[PDB]
Amino acid sequence: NCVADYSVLYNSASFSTFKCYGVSPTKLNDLCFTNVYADSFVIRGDEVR
Amino acid sequence: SNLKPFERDISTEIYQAGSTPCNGVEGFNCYFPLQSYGFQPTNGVGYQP
Repeated sequence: NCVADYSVLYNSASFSTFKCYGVSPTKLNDLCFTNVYADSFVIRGDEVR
Repeated sequence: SNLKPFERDISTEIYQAGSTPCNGVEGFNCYFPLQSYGFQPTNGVGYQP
């Protein structure tokens, strides 16, 4: 129940990892989704792989 | 942009997927256009040459 602007985090360039599957990075703004789950946490560096 | 039918233009210019071009420098959001593939005799049928 909210529109998400996907350009802010994609153009912030502060992210050390940005891996998107099923959808390309620059077509997030075009698509229309039913729901999206957000999972926030902190993981060690080489573990992010 | 996509290819027209029967188009062959060999280029090595790294394309900028971010909000700022890197001007030919492999950096953030500037990937190398040419991807190589790891052919193996043990590769799966979907990945064998």
